[PDB]
Amino acid sequence: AIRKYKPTTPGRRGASVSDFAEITRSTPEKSLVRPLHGRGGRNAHGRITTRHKGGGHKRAYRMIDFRRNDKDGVNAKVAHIEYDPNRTARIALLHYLDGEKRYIIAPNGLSQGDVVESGANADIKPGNNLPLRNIPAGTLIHAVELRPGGGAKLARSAGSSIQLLGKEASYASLRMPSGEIRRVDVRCRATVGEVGNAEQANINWGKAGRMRWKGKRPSVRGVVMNPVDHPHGGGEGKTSGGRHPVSPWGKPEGRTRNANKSSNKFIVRRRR
RNA sequence: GCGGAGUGAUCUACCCAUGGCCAGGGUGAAGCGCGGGUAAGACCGCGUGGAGGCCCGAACCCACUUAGGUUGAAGACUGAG
RNA sequence: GCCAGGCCAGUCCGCCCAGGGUGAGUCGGGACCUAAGGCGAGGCCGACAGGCGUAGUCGAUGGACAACGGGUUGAUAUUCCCGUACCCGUGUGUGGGCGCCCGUGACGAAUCAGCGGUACUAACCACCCAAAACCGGAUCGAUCACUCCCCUUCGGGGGUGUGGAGUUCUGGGGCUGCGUGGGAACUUCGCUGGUAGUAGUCAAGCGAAGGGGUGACGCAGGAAGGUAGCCGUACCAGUCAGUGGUAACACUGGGGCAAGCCGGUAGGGAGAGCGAUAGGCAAAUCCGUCGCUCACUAAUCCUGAGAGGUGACGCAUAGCCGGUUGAGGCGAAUUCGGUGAUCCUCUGCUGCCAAGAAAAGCCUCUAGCGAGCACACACACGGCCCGUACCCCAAACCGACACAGGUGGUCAGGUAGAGCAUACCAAGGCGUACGAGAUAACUAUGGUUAAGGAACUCGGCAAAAUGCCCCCGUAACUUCGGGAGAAGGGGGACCGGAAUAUCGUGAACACCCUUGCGGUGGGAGCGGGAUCCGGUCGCAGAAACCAGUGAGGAGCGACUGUUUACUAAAAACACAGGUCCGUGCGAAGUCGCAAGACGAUGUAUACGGACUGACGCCUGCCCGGUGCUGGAAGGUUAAGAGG
RNA sequence: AAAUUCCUUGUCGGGUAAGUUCCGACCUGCACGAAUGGCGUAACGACUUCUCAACUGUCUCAACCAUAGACUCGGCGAAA
RNA sequence: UCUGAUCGUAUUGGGCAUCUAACCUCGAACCCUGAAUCGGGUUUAGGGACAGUGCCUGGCGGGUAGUUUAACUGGGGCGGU
RNA sequence: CAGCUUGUUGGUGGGGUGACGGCCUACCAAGGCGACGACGGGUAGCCGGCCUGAGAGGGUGUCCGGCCACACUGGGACUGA
RNA sequence: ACUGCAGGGGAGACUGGAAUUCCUGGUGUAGCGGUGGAAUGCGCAGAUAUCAGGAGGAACACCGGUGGCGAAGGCGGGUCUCUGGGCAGUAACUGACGCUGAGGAGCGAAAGCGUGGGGAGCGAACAGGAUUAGAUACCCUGGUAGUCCACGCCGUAAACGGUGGGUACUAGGUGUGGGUUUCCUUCCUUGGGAUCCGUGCCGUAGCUAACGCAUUAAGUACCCCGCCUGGGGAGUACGGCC
RNA sequence: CGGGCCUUGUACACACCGCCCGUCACGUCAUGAAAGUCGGUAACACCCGAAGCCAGUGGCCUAACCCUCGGGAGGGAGCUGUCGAAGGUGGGAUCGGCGAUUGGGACGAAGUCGUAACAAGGUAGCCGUACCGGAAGGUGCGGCUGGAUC
RNA sequence: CGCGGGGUGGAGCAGCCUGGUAGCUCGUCGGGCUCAUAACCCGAAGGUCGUCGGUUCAAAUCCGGCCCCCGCAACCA
Ligand SMILES: [Mg+2]
Ligand SMILES: [Mg+2]
Ligand SMILES: [Mg+2]
Ligand SMILES: [Mg+2]
Ligand SMILES: [Mg+2]
Ligand SMILES: [Mg+2]
Ligand SMILES: [Mg+2]
Ligand SMILES: [Mg+2]
Ligand SMILES: [Mg+2]
Ligand SMILES: [Mg+2]
Ligand SMILES: [Mg+2]
Ligand SMILES: [Mg+2]
Ligand SMILES: [Mg+2]
Ligand SMILES: [Mg+2]
Ligand SMILES: [Mg+2]
Ligand SMILES: [Mg+2]
Ligand SMILES: [Mg+2]
Ligand SMILES: [Mg+2]
Ligand SMILES: [Mg+2]
Ligand SMILES: [Mg+2]
Ligand SMILES: [Mg+2]
Ligand SMILES: [Mg+2]
Ligand SMILES: [Mg+2]
Ligand SMILES: [Mg+2]
Ligand SMILES: [Mg+2]
Ligand SMILES: [Mg+2]
Ligand SMILES: [Mg+2]
Ligand SMILES: [Mg+2]
Ligand SMILES: [Mg+2]
Ligand SMILES: [Mg+2]
Ligand SMILES: [Mg+2]
Ligand SMILES: [Mg+2]
Ligand SMILES: [Mg+2]
Ligand SMILES: [Mg+2]
Ligand SMILES: [Mg+2]
Ligand SMILES: [Mg+2]
Ligand SMILES: [Mg+2]
Ligand SMILES: [Mg+2]
Ligand SMILES: [Mg+2]
Ligand SMILES: [Mg+2]
Ligand SMILES: [Mg+2]
Ligand SMILES: [Mg+2]
Ligand SMILES: [Mg+2]
Ligand SMILES: [Mg+2]
Ligand SMILES: [Mg+2]
Ligand SMILES: [Mg+2]
Ligand SMILES: [Mg+2]
Ligand SMILES: [Mg+2]
Ligand SMILES: [Mg+2]
Ligand SMILES: [Mg+2]
Ligand SMILES: [Mg+2]
Ligand SMILES: [Mg+2]
Ligand SMILES: [Mg+2]
Ligand SMILES: [Mg+2]
Ligand SMILES: [Mg+2]
Ligand SMILES: [Mg+2]
Ligand SMILES: [Mg+2]
Ligand SMILES: [Mg+2]
Ligand SMILES: [Mg+2]
Ligand SMILES: [Mg+2]
Ligand SMILES: [Mg+2]
Ligand SMILES: [Mg+2]
Ligand SMILES: [Mg+2]
Ligand SMILES: [Mg+2]
Ligand SMILES: [Mg+2]
Ligand SMILES: [Mg+2]
Ligand SMILES: [Mg+2]
Ligand SMILES: [Mg+2]
Ligand SMILES: [Mg+2]
Ligand SMILES: [Mg+2]
Ligand SMILES: [Mg+2]
Ligand SMILES: [Mg+2]
Ligand SMILES: [Mg+2]
Ligand SMILES: [Mg+2]
Ligand SMILES: [Mg+2]
Ligand SMILES: [Mg+2]
Ligand SMILES: [Mg+2]
Ligand SMILES: [Mg+2]
Ligand SMILES: [Mg+2]
Ligand SMILES: [Mg+2]
Ligand SMILES: [Mg+2]
Ligand SMILES: [Mg+2]
Ligand SMILES: [Mg+2]
Ligand SMILES: [Mg+2]
Ligand SMILES: [Mg+2]
Ligand SMILES: [Mg+2]
Ligand SMILES: [Mg+2]
Ligand SMILES: [Mg+2]
Ligand SMILES: [Mg+2]
Ligand SMILES: [Mg+2]
Ligand SMILES: [Mg+2]
Ligand SMILES: [Mg+2]
Ligand SMILES: [Mg+2]
Ligand SMILES: [Mg+2]
Ligand SMILES: [Mg+2]
Ligand SMILES: [Mg+2]
Ligand SMILES: [Mg+2]
Ligand SMILES: [Mg+2]
Ligand SMILES: [Mg+2]
Ligand SMILES: [Mg+2]
Ligand SMILES: [Mg+2]
Ligand SMILES: [Mg+2]
Ligand SMILES: [Mg+2]
Ligand SMILES: [Mg+2]
Ligand SMILES: [Mg+2]
Ligand SMILES: [Mg+2]
Ligand SMILES: [Mg+2]
Ligand SMILES: [Mg+2]
Ligand SMILES: [Mg+2]
Ligand SMILES: [Mg+2]
Ligand SMILES: [Mg+2]
Ligand SMILES: [Mg+2]
Ligand SMILES: [Mg+2]
Ligand SMILES: [Mg+2]
Ligand SMILES: [Mg+2]
Ligand SMILES: [Mg+2]
Ligand SMILES: [Mg+2]
Ligand SMILES: [Mg+2]
Ligand SMILES: [Mg+2]
Ligand SMILES: [Mg+2]
Ligand SMILES: [Mg+2]
Ligand SMILES: [Mg+2]
Ligand SMILES: [Mg+2]
Ligand SMILES: [Mg+2]
Ligand SMILES: [Mg+2]
Ligand SMILES: [Mg+2]
Ligand SMILES: [Mg+2]
Ligand SMILES: [Mg+2]
Ligand SMILES: [Mg+2]
Ligand SMILES: [Mg+2]
Ligand SMILES: [Mg+2]
Ligand SMILES: [Mg+2]
Ligand SMILES: [Mg+2]
Ligand SMILES: [Mg+2]
Ligand SMILES: [Mg+2]
Ligand SMILES: [Mg+2]
Ligand SMILES: [Mg+2]
Ligand SMILES: [Mg+2]
Ligand SMILES: [Mg+2]
Ligand SMILES: [Mg+2]
Ligand SMILES: [Mg+2]
Ligand SMILES: [Mg+2]
Ligand SMILES: [Mg+2]
Ligand SMILES: [Mg+2]
Ligand SMILES: [Mg+2]
Repeated sequence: AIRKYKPTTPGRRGASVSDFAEITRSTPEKSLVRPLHGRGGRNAHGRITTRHKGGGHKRAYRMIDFRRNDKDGVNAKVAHIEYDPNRTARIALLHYLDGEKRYIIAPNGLSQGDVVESGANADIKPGNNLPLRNIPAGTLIHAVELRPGGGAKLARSAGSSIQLLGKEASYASLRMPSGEIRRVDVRCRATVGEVGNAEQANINWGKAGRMRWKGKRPSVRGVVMNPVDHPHGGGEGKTSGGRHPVSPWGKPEGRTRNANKSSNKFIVRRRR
């Protein structure tokens, strides 16, 4: 699934790339495409709020359907598996029997041509979308909602899944990819299966220019700055920072979650 | 030098949208064909193909060395590399 | 014009004075469209000042949209004039065509009477249970009343059999009900006659709200087919350049012309009918989706460079006449090849990953409007605002200067050459603003140098050297790609011959045919390249200009990259790779008092921060100190409560 | 004995006619040391450093030629 | 009768649990709306007297700010005073 | 010591020799040798014989006899049966 | 070839329960743990113990053996899917198609290596305690890689029967696994006999230096292959291949 | 503590007051690596190329043969060309010697440190592998009996 | 050179600013245990407290002077 380049140049020695063997129809669906423009990590004030962003190839947004609420009982057929520059997972184009086109995140094992169902009366097969009440415990799911009707938020990256632990009264227990136990309403929805393209994390980008294409600008270590620029700056030779490590704005390392956040009631165990 | 209120990104730093430009040579990746090899394979030899922060080299962009300039042709340049 | 300016002078001038000079339906912009971004009705937020933003409206560097060739002035010309085109709108005629009322064809319901659903379901049936109650068996316990038996301190145990409230298991009736499915009607449904072909609808044209399609998009790489251009050439018109030859093809010049329209080639691209319809907020014959029949190699349609015709009975031109050297008049031939694009077919094709605007415009669908419309020809008209002179790699711009600096795009000839390098030239420009002399030292910029050859110097700094095409040949080491143009060598000019198809490109005259912009053979003329053999010349054949020095051992950084504009380009920064910490989602983090924003139209294989810095082998011990993470037994500790 | 070693031109070997630099070692580490990473490493470098071939006015040791100044004449005509 | 432990009313305080109606929701639908991912209102789905905010109060706080950091001295620094 | 070979392997026409022959040459074809050890490295004149041994074997090549090679080192031809 | 037969032979997918550890909650109070004896350690902030619920990984008690299958290494929770070999019977078919096998290729315990995941228990390294003259150990308390999974590499073991493969022949006795088979066919006995293929013990001839082997040869013979030539140096250096 | 009988293991027989392993220190011998350095051998590519054969040319010389008496034929000297030994240049291959320093090996006396193996050798031992440790070795995983147990 | 720390039994270390009494481990000697040696056990012994010169009734101790040893600094041109 990962193809390795031959060491023809210094910049392709250890590099690797997807084989793109799951991809059909290398062009997108014209009516589901909206424009994007880069922002260079600049907010509404025009200032850099996120460093190390900018440059990179031009992209077009593809409308992914994260609700899957209005087509319960209407079946769909997978037409194409396509490339998507906005996420690590591939996306599937669905032809609903009523004649509507939609993108969903392609699960693992959703070859072109398979049929896909939604609603409480759907089989437990990869690509089906059900309320959590209807999914048996011990099942791998993805694209889970945090609130009923809020859209899929959890387990959308490539290779991700959520393991449904159990349903007690009106709450389901989930083990999320980070490994922490959360509790959600059983009226939330999820798609059955694991997100595909699970091998993409083994890609070795060979050179700096390849990351510039994906839109990351170079990152300067704070220890080779001047004291005016970073708390780690200064020194005659090279140093380790003359103090305990801190952020560029002087914040020390440590937990940054709000201690009295309103969602603590839904967190069973913090990640390890 | 300190404070208050304003002016500046037509220079320069970075970013955003939209256009344009890069003579001529060389090398020969993946893939794909053919033949060999086998039970099938790996693998091998040829073709095709034209990859690459690839090579030599004008425009173009730089500024490493040296000589000249140093009340300059020029408040940072010229010649030769 | 000449007293300032111009680095001298000046009769000249980008200087000074007066007058004149810029002509657009089509060029570049607006009146058309939107991108990043700006402003922003209400709005939200903010003590005030104000911040941000929705609807909206601006905003090209992009999209859409109609003109070419010649002539003319001292100064403008795709603008004026001539010839020939194209685009939008207006009016008036002529002609046929389709419409409404009319009429007219197509479609076409609706009420009330005949059966099942047994759909509905009072009851009923099948099933299990409380199978209620109750009749009543067995199991357990220290109660317990009767009778058989016993000790005593006189109150009860045991032998306790029976039952009593009896625990439990559990036998039968299982009425009454639970539940399911069959399951009475009226009530909902459909069929036939049936209101009746009745009500009603549709059938000119426009539709711009709204739906849909298109518009609509990356980078790299060619090939094939063409054309511009360029070089020859039939043919035409001329020359004798006072030199040894040269009298006509020996030499010189010409050997032309657009948009538009016609045309449909090379090359590309495309299934069509019928039905149904949850979707495209309403609707839809459109789009989407599904199904059937046929075709599926084809036919047909679209598209499309080029060739060809017209444009052109015109314009232009070599030259010749007359010629204040100004304006004028006449004006020949114009065929066939080669080479060849950065241009065109091509918004195509192939490959790749990094996955490559929007809106208008155009087309279509219906909502709707609708009694008059659409069409052909002819004629006559309307085509608005701004720019247009001149410089524009510069003496007219940015540099205080008529300043060796800087300034985006388009075009771009010949011979040699791989080439937009380089040399010399064409078209066309220019000699640019102090000069004239003179063999001083010395400085600068170039050139040559006997013998030696780094002895110079901090240091081979600078210079010298190598350098091209073709052919042999090429090491350690290696991450198997490299190193490598390693190193080191050999050939190179001209003439003749092989050589008349030597070979390879294109392919004229002449050979068939589904007759065409067709095919096959054919090989002319015109160009390309290499070899072998023989000869000739010089000191030298890469000929001038142009054009790698190579090898070896260490250190640092893996590598390409970036940096102190103006003394530091590096061993510094970055980098792919690694590890740790944080973050469960208007997340963490950052900008903001806040709202709001970015993160991200992302979701732990993700994002932020920290350190290390390709790859290989590895990364040992210490938790005492200070941080970080967790905990809460104890000690100390604020306001508040208490008083 | 190091981009780290003061003593110090440590000592031994190699290279040179002669080597405070260079290469290989020794360990007596003033004061190396494992992600402020340790030790290596093919390729790469207008990096630093040492050696060789070729070549040369860098040098022994200079000489000559041409041009722009300098110098002379006419014009204009500053500066610290 | 320290009455230590215990009774029933008060009264209020402290946890603890539940509720919904304040309040919250960048969950959803509809309307203002003709064009609206803003805003507001209506309904619903949740959370919930918590959170957020005001006043008071303790901690932490080179993130930022204002400042201080002696003199003598056979120059100053180090030493000493 | 695992790949060696381009007059190399074969053919045709010529040349050359006392004689066949890539012995030589022009052209044509693409063969030839190799694990039964090609190519390479080490050593060595070979034999009748001699020494040993029950024999088979092992060692050896000196006197004598046969053959080969050479004549200071390398190359070349001439004269001649 | 047909018909039967036995089997932890192999691969994949799903799935079960006991137990250990941890987490949550209840009860509960001062010890637990460990040894030759102790200490380190855990706990009093509520441990060990006990009860209920949950998570997760690994190994599969009884069956179970001396027994089975596989070329060897190896193979046992269950079910399903796919798949290899063996034996017996028949004698239907082919008609010597056989054996061995230099080089070569494939498979090949464990440890180890790479990339990714997982991690209960165990446990190199490491730390503390104890013992000891010392204790880089044995014993104790912890504990990382690893052990597990996917996909590759590695190619070695006292990889052993310390016994290469094929074939024929040479007393028996006695167990056990898989068939077939008359007769005694009920003597129900699933006993006896006969025959074929395994796997053990004991024993004659024969062999052996002896120990022992002995129809499963280390006996009697034939075919092919590998290997040995005193002990060290040394399965090491150099060269090469991976 | 000592003794007796039987049985078991043994690498002991000077008979456990036995045998025996590995570092370290001193000495000797042989050998591997090493910046580099000194020799030998056989080739290869190219440059230059003597003699000589062969092939050409050959105005200079030439008795026999021919002649029309001028010469002709034929020959030679010289010259050119292929091949060509020796030599030169270059990059490799291969066989040895030395080499500061460094790795192990063997043998030495009556040196130092432990006690790994042989008995259940005092923790059964060996095999493969990995990590660790002054050293014999230890520990983990798997294996074997060439060990024990009822 | 400046500054601050040290010198105690054969060796490694306490005791010292507190002036009145020098101790611990290993070592050494003798005795046990052993065939003998280690290891183990028992009993002992051993010191001008770097020198000198001061305060003091009294100094290892307090203070100055020299001697060795160690550590930290010797900087700006
Ligand atoms: Mg702003
Ligand atoms: Mg970042
Ligand atoms: Mg960085
Ligand atoms: Mg810095
Ligand atoms: Mg700054
Ligand atoms: Mg700071
Ligand atoms: Mg710092
Ligand atoms: Mg620093
Ligand atoms: Mg430092
Ligand atoms: Mg660090
Ligand atoms: Mg100011
Ligand atoms: Mg501003
Ligand atoms: Mg190029
Ligand atoms: Mg290929
Ligand atoms: Mg490049
Ligand atoms: Mg270049
Ligand atoms: Mg430029
Ligand atoms: Mg720069
Ligand atoms: Mg200079
Ligand atoms: Mg000067
Ligand atoms: Mg310069
Ligand atoms: Mg330059
Ligand atoms: Mg004047
Ligand atoms: Mg003047
Ligand atoms: Mg307002
Ligand atoms: Mg605004
Ligand atoms: Mg806007
Ligand atoms: Mg506009
Ligand atoms: Mg524009
Ligand atoms: Mg003009
Ligand atoms: Mg006109
Ligand atoms: Mg698009
Ligand atoms: Mg072409
Ligand atoms: Mg003449
Ligand atoms: Mg002509
Ligand atoms: Mg349709
Ligand atoms: Mg035409
Ligand atoms: Mg104009
Ligand atoms: Mg003009
Ligand atoms: Mg202009
Ligand atoms: Mg100017
Ligand atoms: Mg200028
Ligand atoms: Mg040119
Ligand atoms: Mg040029
Ligand atoms: Mg010129
Ligand atoms: Mg003069
Ligand atoms: Mg010279
Ligand atoms: Mg010379
Ligand atoms: Mg030199
Ligand atoms: Mg010198
Ligand atoms: Mg000198
Ligand atoms: Mg130089
Ligand atoms: Mg030069
Ligand atoms: Mg070369
Ligand atoms: Mg090289
Ligand atoms: Mg000559
Ligand atoms: Mg070159
Ligand atoms: Mg080194
Ligand atoms: Mg150095
Ligand atoms: Mg670098
Ligand atoms: Mg490194
Ligand atoms: Mg480069
Ligand atoms: Mg600078
Ligand atoms: Mg540089
Ligand atoms: Mg510089
Ligand atoms: Mg930097
Ligand atoms: Mg936040
Ligand atoms: Mg993490
Ligand atoms: Mg960190
Ligand atoms: Mg770094
Ligand atoms: Mg990084
Ligand atoms: Mg580093
Ligand atoms: Mg570390
Ligand atoms: Mg610590
Ligand atoms: Mg700590
Ligand atoms: Mg701690
Ligand atoms: Mg804390
Ligand atoms: Mg050293
Ligand atoms: Mg150092
Ligand atoms: Mg030195
Ligand atoms: Mg030198
Ligand atoms: Mg030097
Ligand atoms: Mg050195
Ligand atoms: Mg360091
Ligand atoms: Mg570190
Ligand atoms: Mg290093
Ligand atoms: Mg660079
Ligand atoms: Mg550099
Ligand atoms: Mg003068
Ligand atoms: Mg509150
Ligand atoms: Mg509060
Ligand atoms: Mg602070
Ligand atoms: Mg401050
Ligand atoms: Mg102040
Ligand atoms: Mg002072
Ligand atoms: Mg002083
Ligand atoms: Mg030949
Ligand atoms: Mg022949
Ligand atoms: Mg010999
Ligand atoms: Mg014999
Ligand atoms: Mg000879
Ligand atoms: Mg002699
Ligand atoms: Mg000779
Ligand atoms: Mg004779
Ligand atoms: Mg002869
Ligand atoms: Mg498996
Ligand atoms: Mg656990
Ligand atoms: Mg508990
Ligand atoms: Mg418990
Ligand atoms: Mg037969
Ligand atoms: Mg075999
Ligand atoms: Mg074999
Ligand atoms: Mg294998
Ligand atoms: Mg393993
Ligand atoms: Mg592993
Ligand atoms: Mg490891
Ligand atoms: Mg792993
Ligand atoms: Mg354990
Ligand atoms: Mg342990
Ligand atoms: Mg320990
Ligand atoms: Mg073996
Ligand atoms: Mg085994
Ligand atoms: Mg063996
Ligand atoms: Mg056998
Ligand atoms: Mg046998
Ligand atoms: Mg048997
Ligand atoms: Mg024997
Ligand atoms: Mg036996
Ligand atoms: Mg035997
Ligand atoms: Mg070995
Ligand atoms: Mg080796
Ligand atoms: Mg007796
Ligand atoms: Mg014995
Ligand atoms: Mg020795
Ligand atoms: Mg050696
Ligand atoms: Mg000759
Ligand atoms: Mg040596
Ligand atoms: Mg042992
Ligand atoms: Mg022992
Ligand atoms: Mg022991
Ligand atoms: Mg033992
Ligand atoms: Mg250990
Ligand atoms: Mg072991
Ligand atoms: Mg074991
Ligand atoms: Mg300094």
